[PDB]
This record gives sequence, structure tokens and C-alpha cells, in this order.
Amino acid sequence: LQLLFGRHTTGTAQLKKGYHLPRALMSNADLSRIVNSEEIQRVVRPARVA
Amino acid sequence: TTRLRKTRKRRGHVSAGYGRVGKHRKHPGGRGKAGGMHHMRINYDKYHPGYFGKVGMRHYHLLKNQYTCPTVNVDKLWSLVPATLEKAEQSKDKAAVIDVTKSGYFKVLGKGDLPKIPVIVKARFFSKIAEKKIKAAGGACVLTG
Amino acid sequence: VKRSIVKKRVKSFPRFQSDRYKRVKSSWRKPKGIDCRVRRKFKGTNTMPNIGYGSNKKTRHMLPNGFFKFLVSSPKDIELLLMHNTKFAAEIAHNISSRKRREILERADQLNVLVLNRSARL
Amino acid sequence: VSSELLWQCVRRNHCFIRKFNGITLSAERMNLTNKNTLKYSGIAHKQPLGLNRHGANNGCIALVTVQKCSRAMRKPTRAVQVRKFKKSKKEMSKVMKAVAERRPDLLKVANKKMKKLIRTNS
Amino acid sequence: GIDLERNGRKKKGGRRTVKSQNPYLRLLVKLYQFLARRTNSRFNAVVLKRLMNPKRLKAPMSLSKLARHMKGKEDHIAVLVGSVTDDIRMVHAPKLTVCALRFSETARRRLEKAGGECLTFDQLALRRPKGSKCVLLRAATKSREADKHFGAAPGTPGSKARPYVRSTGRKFEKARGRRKSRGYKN
RNA sequence: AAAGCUAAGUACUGGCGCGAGACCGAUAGCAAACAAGUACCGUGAGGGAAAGAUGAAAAGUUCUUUGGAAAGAGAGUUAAAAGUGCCUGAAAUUGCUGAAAAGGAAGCGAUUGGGACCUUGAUUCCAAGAAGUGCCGCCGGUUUGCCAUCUAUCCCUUUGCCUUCUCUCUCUCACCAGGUUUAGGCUUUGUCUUGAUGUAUUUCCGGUUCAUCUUUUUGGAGAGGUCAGCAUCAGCU
RNA sequence: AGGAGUGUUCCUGUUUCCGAGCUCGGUUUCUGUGAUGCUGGCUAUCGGUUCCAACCGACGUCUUGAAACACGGACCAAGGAGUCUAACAUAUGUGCGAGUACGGGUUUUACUCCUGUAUGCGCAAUGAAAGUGAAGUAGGGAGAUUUUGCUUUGCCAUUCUUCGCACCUACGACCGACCACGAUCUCUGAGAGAGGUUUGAGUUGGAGCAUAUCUGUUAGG
RNA sequence: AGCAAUGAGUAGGAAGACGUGGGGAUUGUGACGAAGCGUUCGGCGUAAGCCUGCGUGGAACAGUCUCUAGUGCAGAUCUUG
Repeated sequence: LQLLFGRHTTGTAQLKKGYHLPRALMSNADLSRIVNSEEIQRVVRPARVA
Repeated sequence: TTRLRKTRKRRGHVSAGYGRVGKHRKHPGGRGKAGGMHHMRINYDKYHPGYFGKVGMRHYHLLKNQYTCPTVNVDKLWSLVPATLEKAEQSKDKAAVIDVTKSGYFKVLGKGDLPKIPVIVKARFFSKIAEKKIKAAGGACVLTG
Repeated sequence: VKRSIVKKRVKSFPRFQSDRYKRVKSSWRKPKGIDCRVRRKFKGTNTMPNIGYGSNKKTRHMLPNGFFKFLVSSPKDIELLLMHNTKFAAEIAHNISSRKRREILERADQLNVLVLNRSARL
Repeated sequence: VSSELLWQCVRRNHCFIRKFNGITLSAERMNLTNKNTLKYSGIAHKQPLGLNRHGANNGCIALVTVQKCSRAMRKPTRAVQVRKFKKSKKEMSKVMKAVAERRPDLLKVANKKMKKLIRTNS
Repeated sequence: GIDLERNGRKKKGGRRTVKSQNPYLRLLVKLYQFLARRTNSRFNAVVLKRLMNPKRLKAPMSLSKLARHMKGKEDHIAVLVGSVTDDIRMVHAPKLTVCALRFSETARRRLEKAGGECLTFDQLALRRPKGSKCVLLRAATKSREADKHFGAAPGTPGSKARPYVRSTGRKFEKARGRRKSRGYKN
């Protein structure tokens, strides 16, 4: 399978000529790890109601 | 996807989307491009100007390949042959030769700008501007045939 | 649940001239006729359905009992209505055997979940 | 790995979904309520859990869980743990503790279900 | 019974949601609508809207254009809600630090070799939640085959619109209308 | 040039013989699922239908009785008459019975009423008894491993490379070598697991019997539902 | 107005009366935001499906206009009308991006998988043709930065000078055509330089290609 | 979830639902009775429609997410019966 599809992280995948595995619009798949890290959350305001 | 078409939703309404007054008649206005001269003239003037009449001298048995001439620009070239660039940056002796025929173009036009690396370009035809730009780069011009 | 229950209509909206002709069935169709009285909305004629007549958000699909019905096939599918028993009443399906009813009905009473059908096939 | 990415695959369709009218419910083990959301559902979330009457003629309760910080996530024999519990108000206190170690947020609804569960025998 | 225009109830013309079923783009928007609502900075409000755009507004900016917008401002992160293509005419690619939705595999090779960081939008949130010292860019919208055709309609006096014509050269729309010798120029 | 031959690849609603189907399911699909290019019409050229289904098995209703006979009635075969144009057997239409209504139409909308007809000591809580159920505990066998440790590669950080690939206008160039991309066997260097310690836990029988809760029958304490009356307020009037 | 609770600690109201200069502060009981309170009948009513009565209402299509003395319609069942292919176009989703997508090789054999050489459209236009063939500036502007006003660690300024994306508006330069010149050379030509109320579907550090669906135009029953 | 304003409509446009015959995936029902049919046993939905008791019936059918179309009738001096 590695000889077919290749490396993930720029060069190509050997058997499929000129092919590379796809890359998501994100690196990190989720929100909750990113949103609830300290770099976001300190700058964020204190919430509100109604 | 017949599902997604307007007829399905439209079904149940008597007109069927064409209107009760005017109706979906078989061929109002003629067939094809008919009526361009008279009734459909307003459409022709605007949208399609220059449609009626003949201009230039006709060419019997015109043959392509007689006239074909794919053109690369001066701004490219380098894309044409990345290692040589690091060779021909250095040294100040010899030069990276670009046979433009081998990638598959005949004429060279200087639309772009080129780095100042001595180079030799061989092409069947050279635009007047391309030659001036190449010479400035310190490059040389060679003709093939 | 069991909140108050208010209905706006109790009558159906029968199809215009379903009474007159037997080819026209009672299932509602908007009259799209150009001269039709029902769509033009004269008085003393069939009422049309508007969204106006929509029942409450709290009490939509709510039974006379208080529950919402959630209809059910196997013995396995009643387990789903365990924590929602107060909220949901279970309707044992059209197709089911005498055997498999008495497996369903007996398993439902273990779970304290109300079953709508009862004395279903005896 | 990601809870939200797995959800955006399987939210609309999976083997479990079981609909009737506006209602939808979810027949998996690892699921208090049996509602189809990101929070409660088994499949999608990191550290899911269930409270199910145990399957030994349904005499006793199971707390079904996964190992924390998704340890053995690729090995579904090893991942899924069980704890048996007796049906009582007394052994609510052991269950109430064991849930809040895994998930503090699911604790009111565990207390809602565990109360209902005791009342459940085949 | 009110003298009101449309009794509005007046709608907003722009798109109100995501149209893609691409799950990564949906989660990108969930991030940047938490981050727009809560943070207050107008950078995040704009990025939110530009993420929901259709394909023709997410137009590709070249690596060589991205050089010259970012020319005086070398330190700052170069944001582009859009794709990033390699320019083949560009010989020595400048290093930069780009964020964008998608890099073509030439442009990812060319930046990363030249000493040049290549971010996604979720990484940009961790570094720069406010968008503090960033540069928004976007590729020109009205620069394509289709948009040559729009405007005043080709046979009207002083338009520069292309006609829809099957083929190029003489014999196709070059006579009556286009010459003074054939009736009229216009 | 004014004489000539020549296979292959190619075409194929006919003939002959195979294999399929996101096709039609007896007003469809060929005109034709049947003695269909048939019955039948036209002087003739030509035109051209309708028509599939008892049952697993004919076991296709002998026998007594009324009648001229056809049939009926008893009885009988069958899982059933499903009783020979016989599977299921809709509507239009028709007869009877019951139920209403009707002074030159009837139906219909909205609102009540009348007549037929259908439908409803909760939830629990505390004792005692039986019928369930059979958790942990305690053994034998079995499988997970909280936490404290030690440590792998993931990944990048290159290093010392070597091997096999791959790309390349990288070199005298014909061959080896050198970069590029892969894999592998090795390397220096800084939140998806192995091996020891055993918080905990499943499955498995013999148990060793006990908890538990379920339904129920006997007391004890506790009543919901529905429709009203009066009262006090909050809004509008 | 209604599943429980505790109770006024804060808060507004009404009130006991103590002091400071009608107004403010401290203190006691009472009531609200924190109010549903008492009581009865029936365990069949309440309610529901049907038919009937009563008061009031109530006479498909073309067309300015239909209940019409306009036309179609005795009743019921079943059957019955925007489809398929091609050429474009805008819009939108997906992939790759200066690129992009007949054969052969495999195979369980109409799928799938891999692949060499071309070609398509695009990457440059302009002239009938011979041919020839591409320097930005200003104004408004998204956003960032530096700083001035307000309930406060957040709120909106146009307060600042700093850079100003897309895009529109105004004007340039360069390329082809047409018109009109030309220092000087290796003089059938080249060309410094300098133009023009002319003209192009030109240009200005390229966006396209393949595919899916809708809508429109056209050809075909 | 909260607040406010608004609500007529032919020709026409757009949006979300309901239903039918097949394909893929998945969850099921059925000779202790499937499909269809009938019905003042009934219920839900603004509505298209859906669910269901009882009777007949005698062999196959359905839910969910997708793909696909010979996909919804009161009318055509419509067609066949």
C-alpha cells in the first residue's frame, strides 16, 4: 500500500505516476483541541446571556 | 436526476409553466437562425455584430502546418530546461543552451523579463523585442531551420 | 408531558366537490381553476389549508393520552424506549405475529413502557 | 480520532438510526438516552459510555465504557470495558463516582437513567 | 393593513450559509464563526464570509503576485482565502510565510525549499486569533473568460465586450457592423 | 494512366447457435405469453383482433330426494369450495334488510344540538408470604491494567552511510558516478506501546448461598383525572 | 397564574420614628419580583366516529368580462402529455492547477487497475493578406498598524500616518492594423528617435481544464 | 432559545416536504398468516399523506440513507373495457 499511495507529508507515490495523497484544508481535524487551547481562549471575551 | 427538474414540481399546475395566454405552440418565430434578416434583426445588431457580409480574400485548400508557429515567451525559457540554473548562475564561463524546438516551440517573443545569466537561445524565429532583451541579458541568438 | 391541548380545527379539509363526484376522492388538492370559488375565497364554501392552522410546537404529534407514539417491530427495538418511556407510547406494528406480540408485550412490561395496541391478538 | 469529523460522516446515516415522524433514536450500547447527537452517541465521540441492564436475563446493570484518553482505540476487544452493578439506590453512589471520572458532563442524565433502570427481569 | 414597501420582511442578497458538503470546510467555518462572534476583531468576520464564497471568488493567486503584495511587508503572514499556484516565470521564489486553503504541489515544493512556511487556516488561529499583523489578500474576481463577455453587449457603441462566437478569424463576425465599408461601424 | 489478382483489421434489426439485463409484467412487452399473421373484413392490392392463473393431488361432487330436463335440497371430497371464463375479487351499477330524511331539486360551508355507536385508591410508599432473578464475596480456570516507572517509532533533526528503485537536458558520455522520489537495513539528537508493579474488571463451570430488584395477594399510610363554584391578584376593557 | 422547596440576605413598594440639611441616611413589622387559595359533583360524565335536524350563509376553459341563452363534461375502473441525444452559455458542487483529460498492458473477464505517443481546449493577440507580435500612476476602498472619545480588562470612533487587497472611476505606457514622419548604418533591408479628434473581441507578473446537476437557446417525432 | 415587525394573490419564479416502480447499502416483518381489498374501532399531520383495531385473504413485503425513472389525473367531441 505504501508503494502505491506514497508518503502523505511533496514528492510523488512511485507506482501511480505523478500522484500525491490528498491534503485537508485543516491540519488538525477537530475544533475542541484548537478552540480550547490557551492561545485562543485568553483573547476570547467572557461570553454573554440573551 | 429527473427528480430534480421543474416539471416534477410544476406537475399539478395546468399551464405547465408556459402561461395560459400565449401557450406552448410548436414553432413560433421560425426554425433555427431563420428570420435573422428581418424579424430577428434587433437581436443580431448587438450580441452578434458583423454577422452578415464577406470580407477577406478566400484561400483555396488552406493547409495548416504551413502556417503553424507555436510561441514561447522570453519570461518563460528557464522553465524550459532547475539544475542548469544553479550551474549557469556560477562559473562566468560556458552558458546553458536553450534549444526551444526540443520542448516544441518555434518563435520567441519577449513579453517578459529574464534574469541576467548568460544564455544562448536557438529558435526558428525571434521577435524584434525578444532579441533586444536577450542581448541585454548577455545572451546570444542562434537560428535553426 | 400531557400539557394542555388546543387544535384550531377538528374537521378535515375535504376536496372541493368530493361529495358530488365519486371519481374525485376526498384527499385535498388546491383548486387551480381560473374561475374557481374555493381558491378565490368566497364565503360559504370549502376552507383552504393555510399554515395559520398549524398546531403548537410543544404539542405536535401528541396523542390524547399525553404521549408521542413511536411504532416498533422487534423485541430489540423497545429497549430504545427505556429512558423515554414517560414521553413515548409504543405502537406494535401492523404485521407482527401472535407469538412475537406476546414476546414484545411481555418484554415491554419488564421495562415499564406503555403499549398502545393491547389485547392485540388473542 | 476527531469526534466532530467522524460525526460529519455518520450523523445522517448509520446502521442504528431508527425514525418515525420527527423522532429519531439510536440503538447502540455506548449511549445514554438513545438520541442521535454528537454528545450522547457511541460511534463518534471520544470516551462514550452506556448504562444497560446486563444481558444475563437482565438481573443486573452494566456500566459499559472505553479506556480513557482513547488508549486501545484500534483494538475493539481490548477497548470496551464493563462493570457489573446491583440494582439499588445504594449502588447509585458507586455508579455516580465511576461516571464523573470518565465524563463529568453526563452525570445528571446518568442519575436520571440509573433511577429508571433499577425498576427494570426476563 | 400597512403602507409598507414589500411589507418587509426584506431579505439579504448575499449567501447565508455554507453550500459544501466537504466536512473539513464546514469545520473550518465552525471555528471561524466561534472566532468571529466571540473575539470582536473584524479580520475574523471577513475571513468567515470569504470562506463561504463560491469557487469563482476563491480564485488562484500566483506565487509571483503574492511576492509583490508582500514586498515591503516581509515579516507579516500572507493570508489568502483561496488557492495558491506556482508561477513558472518566477525563477527564484521568495520565502514568505503564507496561509491559504490549498497549495498546488509545485508551490508547496517551491516555498518549503526556499525557506518558507506553508500554513493551513486552523494553524493560523493558534498563532494569530485576532489577525494581529496579518495581510488579507484576494485574487482578482473579474479576470476570466466568462467575464470578458459581460457589460454593454458587443454591438453597442463603445463596448469592449467579447461576442459569443463559435470560431476565430475572418468569416466570423467581421463584416456588417465591424467595418464602415459594410453598412456601419459601431 | 488508358490491362489484371490479393488475406487481415471493418460492417451485420436476416439465417443459425450461445450468454446477459438498475428493461416490460397480460389495456404493458412484438400485432401475436394460448390451434397469431390465427379468427374475421375486403373483388383485390391489402386490413387484422380478442383470448394467461381451480387444486399439492381431479380427490371434478357417486349416493337419497323433487323435476320433463336443466338445476335445486340433503349428504360427500378437500387445508378451503377454491365448484369448471373456477386465485385475490375494487368501483360504477342492481335486489333485499335495517336506519333515517323529503310542501316545485339535492349536495355543500360555519355553529351547536339530537339519535345510534365507540371509549376511560393513577403514580407510588411501608410491612409479611410465595413465585422469579440468581450480583459481589469465597475457590479453581481466564482476560483486561488505574498509577508510579523504564522504553520503542510516529514525526522532524540531520548525521555516518550502504542497498534497490525512480526522475533528471548532472558529468568524458556509448558506460559508471552525482543529485531528485520511493522503500528497506542502520544512525547522532530532543495527547493511538511494549515488557515488569497489580487500583480495578470481564468471562467460565462446580458452587458456598446470599444480596438485589421484578411481578403478584394481604394489610397499613397516601388520589389522580375531568367539569364546575366562590375568592385574591396581573393585563386589556 | 399551578412538579417541588426553603425566605426574604439583596431589590422595589407600602410603615414604626430616629437623626442630618420638601431632600438623603439608619432601623422595625407587613407584601411583591419568589401568590395559587379553599371546596364540591362523576369515577359515568367529559370526549370521539357516524347519520340527521335547525338559524345564517352558499349560482374545466378562452376572455376586459362566465352561474350564463359561450364550448367540453351520463357514471366507474385502468391507460394518458416538457422526454432522450447533440452544440453552446451562465450559475453552483468536486478534483487537479499553467496546466488539464482511439489504443495497448492486466483481469474473476461489458466492472476495476495501470500506462507509452499524440491531439483537444488553455498558456497571446492582430491584420483581407504578405506578415508582425505586449511603466505604471491617481481617487474611493476590505483589512492590519499607530493613536484620540465612553460603565471598568470592552465598546465605537474616521483621531492619526503606515501599507492599502479585490473592484469601480480617471489617465497613461507597450503590441497588431490604418495614417504620417526618419538621425544613421552591413542601404531589395535594418533603425536611434518622435507622433496621430483613428482602430482591436489587445496588454499590464497568467486561470484554465475535466467532471456532476439545474436553467436557457437551437436542431431533431 | 429569545425579541420585534410582518402575513391577499392569476401568469410566472424560487424554497422545504408528501407519495409511486426499480438499483446499491443497512435494519427488519411473514403459513401461529405477507401483499391487496373493505370498514361509524380509531389516532396523527396546516396539507400532500402516514400509523393502526376488526373482517376477508393465502405468499411474499416494509423502515432508514443514497442512486435511478416509462413516477402522482376530473376534464383532452381523450383511449380500452
